[PDB]
Parts: sequence; structure tokens; C-alpha cells
Amino acid sequence: PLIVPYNLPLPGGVVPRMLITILGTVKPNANRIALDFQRGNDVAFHFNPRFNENNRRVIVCNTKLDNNWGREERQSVFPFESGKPFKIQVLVEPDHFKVAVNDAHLLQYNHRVKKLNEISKLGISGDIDLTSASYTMI
Ligand SMILES: OC[C@H]1O[C@@H](SC[C@@H](O)Cn2cc(-c3cccc(F)c3)nn2)[C@H](O)[C@@H](n2cc(-c3cccc(F)c3)nn2)[C@H]1O
Repeated sequence: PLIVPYNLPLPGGVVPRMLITILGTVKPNANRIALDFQRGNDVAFHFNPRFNENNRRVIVCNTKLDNNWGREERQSVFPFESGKPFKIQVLVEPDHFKVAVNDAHLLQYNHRVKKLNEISKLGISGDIDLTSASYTMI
């Protein structure tokens, strides 16, 4: 039963074969969730499920550099459900982040920030009850 927003340090940055697992429950009437992999003030990977963008559900992914957002990558497959428990897994691969939700592959995000060892914090925010956030090496 962790506090949101939650900041999870990633000691020494991310590395290929690192697996991050987030367990929680989506609040009723949730509007948004966000995972922010941070390199200092920059956001290397922003993963942003939106439950009502013009009455559509969409996942927006982006990178923020020098306080400016880049080109969005959008995914219309939406596995989250208001009120229900979820599992997000982020596997770091050499050329992308690989995201699975409830054990089903969802998307890959090509690395725009290439100093992977400097991506050393994960922020978790939005309309969820957070149960656990951890990492391991596979
Ligand atoms: O990009 C990423 C950014 O977006 C902006 S909103 C502006 C664009 O969404 C508009 N737009 C559409 C398009 C486009 C591109 C292709 C197709 C198409 F149809 C449209 N191009 N630009 C949003 O404020 C940003 N944010 C979210 C949060 C946040 C904080 C706490 C909790 C939480 F859950 C989230 N903090 N900052 C972050 O999410």
C-alpha cells in the first residue's frame, strides 16, 4: 500500500535484462496513469494511459528533453480497466523498452535517450492504488 506519486530509484541506471514490475489497482473513474523513467530533469520514457481523451482510451508514449515534449507514439490497444488490478512489466532491451500488461505484450518504445545508465529514477503517478514496485535481472 504505497504512496502515489511514488519514486523508485534505479541504482546505476537501467541496463538490458532489467525487469521492472508494477502491481496496482486502477481507481474507479480513473482518468490517467503515468510511468516516467527519468534522466535528471529529462523524461527518457513517459508511458501515459489516458482513459478519456475525446471519449477514447489511448496510451501515449513520449520523451521530454530540456522541458520540451517530442513526437508522441500512440497505442490504441488499451488493457487497463477502471476498478481492476493490473500488472505492468517493463523489460529493458538493448534497443527499446518492452512493455507487457497482465502478461500480454503491449508495445515497444525505441530508446531516444541513449545514456541508459543515467536513467536512474522511475516516477509512478496517476489514478491508481499502488501495491508493489520492484525490479530484478532476468
Ligand atoms: O506527449 C506527452 C505529454 O502530453 C501532454 S498533452 C499534449 C499532447 O497529448 C497533444 N498532442 C497530441 C498529438 C498527436 C500525435 C499523433 C496522433 C494524434 F492523434 C495526436 N501530439 N501532441 C500531457 O500534458 C503531458 N503530461 C502528462 C502528465 C501527467 C502527470 C501526472 C499524472 C499523469 F497521469 C500524467 N504530465 N505531463 C504528457 O502526457
